[PDB]
Amino acid sequence: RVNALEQVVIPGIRAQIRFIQQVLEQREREDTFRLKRIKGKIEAREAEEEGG
Amino acid sequence: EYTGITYISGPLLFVENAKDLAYGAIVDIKDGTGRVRGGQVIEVSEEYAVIQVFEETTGLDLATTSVSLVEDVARLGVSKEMLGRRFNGIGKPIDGLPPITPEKRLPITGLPLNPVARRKPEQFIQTGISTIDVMNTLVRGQKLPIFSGSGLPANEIAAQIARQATVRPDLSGEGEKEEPFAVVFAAMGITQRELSYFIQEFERTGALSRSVLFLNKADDPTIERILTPRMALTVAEYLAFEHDYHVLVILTDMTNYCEALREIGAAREEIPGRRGYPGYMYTDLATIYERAGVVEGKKGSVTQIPILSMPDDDRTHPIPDLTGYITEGQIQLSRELHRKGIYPPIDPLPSLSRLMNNGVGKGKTREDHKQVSDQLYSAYANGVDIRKLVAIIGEDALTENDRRYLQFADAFERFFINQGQQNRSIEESLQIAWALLSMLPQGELKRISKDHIGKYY
Amino acid sequence: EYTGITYISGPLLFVENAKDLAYGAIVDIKDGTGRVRGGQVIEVSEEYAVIQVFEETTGLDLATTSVSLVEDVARLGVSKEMLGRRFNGIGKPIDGLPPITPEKRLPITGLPLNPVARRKPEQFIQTGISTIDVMNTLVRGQKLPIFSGSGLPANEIAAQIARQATVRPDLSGEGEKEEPFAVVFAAMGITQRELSYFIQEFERTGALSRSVLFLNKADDPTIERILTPRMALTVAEYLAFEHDYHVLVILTDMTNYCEALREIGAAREEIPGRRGYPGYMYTDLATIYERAGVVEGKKGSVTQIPILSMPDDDRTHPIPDLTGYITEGQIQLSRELHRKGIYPPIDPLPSLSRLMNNGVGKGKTREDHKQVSDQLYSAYANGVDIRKLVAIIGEDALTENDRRYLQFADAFERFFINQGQQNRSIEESLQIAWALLSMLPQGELKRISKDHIGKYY
Amino acid sequence: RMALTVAEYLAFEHDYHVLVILTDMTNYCEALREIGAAREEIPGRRGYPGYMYTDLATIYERAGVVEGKKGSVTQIPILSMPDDDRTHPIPDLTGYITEGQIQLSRELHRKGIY
Amino acid sequence: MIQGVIQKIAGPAVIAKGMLGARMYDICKVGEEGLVGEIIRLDGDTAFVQVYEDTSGLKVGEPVVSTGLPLAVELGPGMLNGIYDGIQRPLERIREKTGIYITRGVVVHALDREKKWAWTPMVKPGDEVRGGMVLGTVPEFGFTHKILVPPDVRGRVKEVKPAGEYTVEEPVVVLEDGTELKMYHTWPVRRARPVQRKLDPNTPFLTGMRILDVLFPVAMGGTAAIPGPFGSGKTVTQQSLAKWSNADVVVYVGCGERGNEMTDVLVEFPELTDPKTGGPLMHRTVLIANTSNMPVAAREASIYVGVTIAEYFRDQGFSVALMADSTSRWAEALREISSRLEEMPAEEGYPPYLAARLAAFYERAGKVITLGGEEGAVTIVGAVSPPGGDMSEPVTQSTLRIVGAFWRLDASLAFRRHFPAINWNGSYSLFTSALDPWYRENVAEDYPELRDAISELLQREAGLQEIVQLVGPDALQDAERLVIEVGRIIREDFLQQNAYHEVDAYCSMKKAYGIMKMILAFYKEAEAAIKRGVSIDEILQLPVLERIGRARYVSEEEFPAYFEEAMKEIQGAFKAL
Amino acid sequence: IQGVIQKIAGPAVIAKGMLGARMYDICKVGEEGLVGEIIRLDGDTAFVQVYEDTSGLKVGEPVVSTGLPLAVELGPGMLNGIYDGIQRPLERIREKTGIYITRGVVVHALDREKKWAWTPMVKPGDEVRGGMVLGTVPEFGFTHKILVPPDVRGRVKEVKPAGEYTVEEPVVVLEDGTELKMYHTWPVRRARPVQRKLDPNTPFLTGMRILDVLFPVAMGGTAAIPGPFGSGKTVTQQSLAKWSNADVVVYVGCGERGNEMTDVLVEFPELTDPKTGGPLMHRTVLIANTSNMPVAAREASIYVGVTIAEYFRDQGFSVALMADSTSRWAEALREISSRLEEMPAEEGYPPYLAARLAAFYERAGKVITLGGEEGAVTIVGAVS
Repeated sequence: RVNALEQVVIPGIRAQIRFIQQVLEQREREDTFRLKRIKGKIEAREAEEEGG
Repeated sequence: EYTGITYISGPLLFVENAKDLAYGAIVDIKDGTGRVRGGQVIEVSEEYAVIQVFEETTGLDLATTSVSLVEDVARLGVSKEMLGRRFNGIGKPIDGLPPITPEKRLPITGLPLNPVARRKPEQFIQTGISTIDVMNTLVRGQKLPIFSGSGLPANEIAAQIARQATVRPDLSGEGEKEEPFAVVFAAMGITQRELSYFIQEFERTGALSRSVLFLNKADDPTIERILTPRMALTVAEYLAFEHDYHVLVILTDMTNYCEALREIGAAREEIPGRRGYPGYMYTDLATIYERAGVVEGKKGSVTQIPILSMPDDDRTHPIPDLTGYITEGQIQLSRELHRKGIYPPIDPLPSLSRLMNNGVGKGKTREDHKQVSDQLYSAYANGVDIRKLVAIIGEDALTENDRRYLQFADAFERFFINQGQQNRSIEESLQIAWALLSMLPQGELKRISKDHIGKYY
Repeated sequence: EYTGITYISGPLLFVENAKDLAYGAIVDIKDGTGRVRGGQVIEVSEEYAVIQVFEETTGLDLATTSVSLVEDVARLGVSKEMLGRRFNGIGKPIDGLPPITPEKRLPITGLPLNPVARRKPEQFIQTGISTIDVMNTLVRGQKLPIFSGSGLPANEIAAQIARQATVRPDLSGEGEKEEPFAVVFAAMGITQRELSYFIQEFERTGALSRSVLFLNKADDPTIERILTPRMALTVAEYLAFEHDYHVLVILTDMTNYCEALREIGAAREEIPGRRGYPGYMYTDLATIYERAGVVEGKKGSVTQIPILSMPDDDRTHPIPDLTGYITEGQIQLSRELHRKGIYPPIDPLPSLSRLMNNGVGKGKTREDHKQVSDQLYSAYANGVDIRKLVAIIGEDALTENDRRYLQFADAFERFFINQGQQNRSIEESLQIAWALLSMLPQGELKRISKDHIGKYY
Repeated sequence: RMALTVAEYLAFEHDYHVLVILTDMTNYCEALREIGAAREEIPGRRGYPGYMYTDLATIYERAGVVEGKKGSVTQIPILSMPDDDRTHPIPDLTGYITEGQIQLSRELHRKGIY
Repeated sequence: MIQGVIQKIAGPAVIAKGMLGARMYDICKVGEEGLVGEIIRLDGDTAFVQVYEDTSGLKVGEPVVSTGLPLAVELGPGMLNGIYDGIQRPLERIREKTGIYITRGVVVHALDREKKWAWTPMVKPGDEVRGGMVLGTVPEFGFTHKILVPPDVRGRVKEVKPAGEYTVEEPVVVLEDGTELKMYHTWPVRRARPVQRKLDPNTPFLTGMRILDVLFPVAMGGTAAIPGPFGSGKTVTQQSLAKWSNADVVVYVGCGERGNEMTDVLVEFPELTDPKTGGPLMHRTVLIANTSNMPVAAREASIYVGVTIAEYFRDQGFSVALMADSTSRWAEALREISSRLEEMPAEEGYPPYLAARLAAFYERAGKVITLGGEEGAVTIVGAVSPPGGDMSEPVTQSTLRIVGAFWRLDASLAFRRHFPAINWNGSYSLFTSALDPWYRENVAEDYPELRDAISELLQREAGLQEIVQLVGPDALQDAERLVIEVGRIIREDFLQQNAYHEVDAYCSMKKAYGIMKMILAFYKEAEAAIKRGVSIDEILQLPVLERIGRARYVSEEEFPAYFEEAMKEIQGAFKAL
Repeated sequence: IQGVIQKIAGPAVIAKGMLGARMYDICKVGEEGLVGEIIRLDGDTAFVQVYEDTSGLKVGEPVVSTGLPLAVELGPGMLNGIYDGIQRPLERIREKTGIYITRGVVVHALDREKKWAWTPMVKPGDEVRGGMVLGTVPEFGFTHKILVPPDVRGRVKEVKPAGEYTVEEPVVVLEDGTELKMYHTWPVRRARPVQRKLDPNTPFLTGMRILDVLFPVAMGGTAAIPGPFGSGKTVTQQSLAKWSNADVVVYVGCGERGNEMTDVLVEFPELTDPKTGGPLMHRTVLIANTSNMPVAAREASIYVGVTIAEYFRDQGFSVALMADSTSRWAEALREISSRLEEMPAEEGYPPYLAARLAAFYERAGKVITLGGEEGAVTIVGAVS
């Protein structure tokens, strides 16, 4: 059990959280980028009242 | 012919001098490649509009652009006689002869079917795979997606359901062989092998004079991967309901669907909201699946069989997500029985079923597999699960009792789940099933009744 | 008027002549359904403001829109007769008595205390509990979160210990008649049961004649949610610093507060932080736990206790991460205790106060308390590991020492952790301890002094 | 890229062989990433530039042997791993780019081997 | 007036211009066939119209005339027996006047005025009336479907029509206040029917399964919820309130119930007969559910028009069981709003309005006495799913797990034979300290004691479970397999129940009481078996374990005499051996 | 300059009437003069990052600006001197506002109302060397050499005799013109010039055997102590600086705890030096921020101290800087960069985190100055 644990199990049960984490995290680049372009629209709209 | 571009990139165009266009309208256009393409007015605007071309732009100059409102609503000519003929996503016949004359020109958007107009079906069919016709019971007007991984076959298994699809003559207490049985097809993205592979098993089927094929290739535009689905199903509505025939519709490559869905997802205005895919996705998989259902007053039916091909074996992936919820009763394929050489490689241990004592297993559907389904479940489980538990507890450790559990695993799976070119009737199933069930003594066989046991001794 | 409307996305409203109006104001808006609505005036421009309606999102119209500027600065009147009042939410009559009397005006948003005039704790509170007075030691003017789960009920173990608490500082030499006690409860998102279950208990024994209540209903919008802690925080000030009272803030379910915030910020053009939760949180969470503590030269102090909910109690969630820096020490409720039915669920093992020597000292909690706390820690902990060895190898194949360390754990949950709503003193809890420890030989007593062993067994 | 181009001159033309001993590419990614975070090339792949390879292309291009002229230019990248795991782009993308790899692990570090 | 035309038609939504006088969250008439919109934003003379019916031919320059009602629900009789929409349009009228296909721009009466209903007055013309007072009793089947005075309206009577049928539109009581009380009366869907006070829940609701009460108790006047990832048994768990609930008023409403699932479940009610009523099951089911064949924006309306219907019933003085079939569907519909309006929702794919409109739905009605002196109790059960397959998300915490009961499902769990399935540990009930009074007095003074005592054993086995999957038992002892086998029997017979069979479950005190006493017996004796020298192997091989394993098929009526004969066999086949 | 407020979103303010505004410019927004700072300009308006929260501020007010860039203040009074992350004296805040703090507080950054000693260590007609000799202040710590800042090597006139002179009072002026006073202003974002950066070669005592003798980092190291405080770890941090061979200690935190962080402050005069034999308080600079402290207070925290140690370095003192809670420093930065166009892109933190992280260690260590004197800025990185 000792032998086994220090190899396949333990860091493996780690790398699972890590892999998960990183992909959850990276997904939220697209969130911000989209949200950016959303902002751009909103301001662009109130900038046609006062200009072009 | 309206001229004046503002944005062109992909099958989404924007062009001005418009307000005479309606939601869901056939226009035409001119391009610099000297060709006249299509366009559905998917969205409408103040002095422009969003157009969706039925072909990829590979050339379109700003000197020469055009718009001509052909028709206000958007439609396809559909007639009674079009069986025996092949078609494509554009909607031209690929046969080589003049296009048939409509009776109705029905919209391609689809008109939903009333939930009031249906009623519980109960007439079962032979799929030529034992496992289905016992556990889930595939009846008319019911969906049952066959979940398929990526790196897994999808084509192989599909073919088995197409050449061994057949009503019971009176094994259920009746037939529907008295009315013509026919099949409809429509592929949404296919390569070089999948093209011919399907056609040569339809000559096995003996059906190519009574089927309507809406083949969409990958050399065919990517925009017609989501047009064609709706389109196909309107030619289902026409022939099952209004010309009383039991039509089997079989939809495959609902991952190539999802490729095209994604495109409009982010390239249009709308933002992602289903973990990096659209949020109007729901409607896109609703309008598709919810049309199908046996209507009460009609003899005929649209029986839809979705065949997925979803990326890997994730279950958080958009596709299996919504599909799960939608369908009532499901079937899965895995890689447990695809390393053993067992075609089909159906695995019901993680799979689920929600109709098997819900208007099925009772009624004009036999009660002699009623208690069998309930029994097979917890029995098959005892199996598979402990195959895992053995490699922890010991390396060969299994007690008097658990020994029996695992004994019924290897056996059931081999015999039963290898069908393929072998057809088993309702009777042939139950016989064999009970004889593997005699491996467990009385007390695990509590669920089967006194009658059942002797019945199929 | 203030006519001009642009965006009513949800509970937004914009108004022209935003130059008189300011940031951090609160205002009456006039609408044609006759409704009177507050709403803080946020994101002000010289053309456009943002106001956020304290009543629903229905009845806004573009014909009647006006704004009565109340006062630009955040306001809220404070009274010293808040010591037997009862109020829900912001501060609205549930006692039927007037809401406020202006004896002073203080905002709900200021800048907390100098650390040069912050004293440390030196007294103690008795909640009438064991484990949160022995193993972890809460004292007068202390920061200390109670980490609950969402599967677990936050809300019960909150109001239970609420009314139950009666200060006791006899041993220090200060009475209950030279120490007043004021229990401040501020909740949010409570259901129909929880909203009535509280008031009842509070009214039961006297805990509402010597306390003032707050609890923000679930029918109320998410904008009032936020002002709820900031409200009762500012009241706690005017009592303890300026009339010598020792108040106890009990916040209940911090998550709901942070959710709400997120929607205000998203419409105030900011990006949320990690796990999709507010990233502008750090500051706001700080001012609520850092505008408590002791004061130099004033005997009074606000003691801070928040309660939060966590889906699985992990640290992966932002919700504990943030908190856990600004607050000292930790109490956390685990699943194992609660399932079996032990109240409170408090486990002493994940817990540990960071301050137990910088609170009370020797002779103020009896001198033996110190080492008797690190006895019971090691005695318990040993036994929760041989409960999963109670039948593999057994306890009959185990040493004498370890056999006693089993039974010890069991009697610890029964008598020490659990006592329900019964009260206890420092001295009666140390009594329990001794009895349980007599069972262990003097040879197994090594975590106390020779003085302590010869003090009692 | 200065170290690189500079050397190509003296390398081929004057005919002297040199070996460019480049150290931590970590600090490369790190600094690079800031810039694309205000011009909106949106760096990320696992939190490192997704335009990474693009820039490293020219920089590590001269690292073989030319024909004609003698003397050459050879890259020796030197960089740590934040984890043994070859998932994160610090060793992964670097892997693909370059020609094979040589790890020193920690499997012998642990023992006093040097 | 409110007038204008279409500026920009995009998606099911229409963005209008020229809107004058338009008010927030108010019903409209849209296009030229009548599709009915809602003002869900203003920006001066443009207001984003959200159109509940999908668009398909509508274009620029077409009418947009807002009615000026605050999306009012039309309250009156004819609710019982008859399908309706979530947007309230009878489906009976659609099928007969179109065809079998749902087409856009079908507009019919929300509350039929092609019906009349027998009037019995009660109120006298000499009296005054009060908000929340009964004007008479309309007899709708075996139920008593009173007619009440709309809250915030009172006068003095001067006439009251005498008995006869009258159309719901005609008055039946007239007043000196300029008004006429009709059986056709407006109440907003954004404003709740007023209550006299809130009451503390203290009677439990019997949801007639021996695992959705016995182990995790649910309250009457409560709120509860069950989730279900990716079609694990999300739909099936309402076959457990189909008729095994004690409600006198059952409201089945779905945010979106797909086509296939109304081919069996929706047709199930006119094919059944409830035994409590003694009469038909559809008499007592309102039906106001929405299909997914029905447009995406109709899914968003659903919830607020059926919750008020639930209040209308609660007021009369009847137990109301409201259960929103897959409440998860209103979230996608709400979330589509952002896309179309140029906004971006709450991060990680969460809906843009979290707590605000979820907490509101649940707490709208629930354990409240009325103006009119009657006992209102609303039992609401959200049958959500996590869209991404995570049970850790805002919207689960704020109002789907902080309620009376929180439950969970696993995927191979339910497949064995548990339909529906629950996680034994990971599932709790918050309310359980307030459900102890009735259970003490009515059932027995050891019903609260035994139900905590069964739960203890079920969650203590978990102790060993872990070690089994760590390296296993290589030592079987007498104290080992004790907890383990017992617990086995308990999960095998007490949590494997079916909702498709009336022998595997049913609403009955005595079945729950009974079964749980059999298991108590087997348990009791086992502890004193081992001491004497009785191997756990033989404990299996007593036939009495099989007797408790044939209590989950037993006929309901037969159970009393059955139970009494069986309690004796335990105690005889234990103490002997 | 002087301008007018246009918007208020959040704690941040945005105000036009700015033109010819410097970068990292002194801004005192409103008629309340909230301690703020001009940043990234846009158009004829600017974005203004206001540390102190705003909630009384109305738009359209006058905004006074100095028109000179914010700098760190360096003079006497710093040894045995309590200050925060804005660098105001937290106890003269206690006397002039009371126990509680009401925002818009501005007081001098050093004790300038005292009359501080002086002795001339130069004369007229001689030339000064930058970074060294001007005149010393005798104090009750050791000494404190008030030296002229770098690149000022010119001739001096008029050096006044040893006595007592306020910080704002002159004692010296230059012959070539350009006047100077005892208070000196040095840029917050720049570091002073060196001649070599040396190599570390004098061991850094910590006064406990095992710590330094087994694992030395010597004088000019960079170390770390991980794991959160409250494990008795704080034992290590106090005693470290207390015993350790130096002549000045600077203690600094940022986002540190509640009451546990106020135990430290009162127990600080109760720590005792071995060298002087009296309190450590005599020879300790505080710039700690608690967590009730303003938004960007904690974010500016670091930089202050760095600079301040370099002053003592140039003098020929050994300093011992103790960077408590490096991990919690990042909290504020995330918040600020969210509300701007520096949005997250790394992994739950902005990618400008690594940039602001480095410089704190890079600009410290044992090196020789322009003045030719040695001293060290040993850092011990409590990440926590």
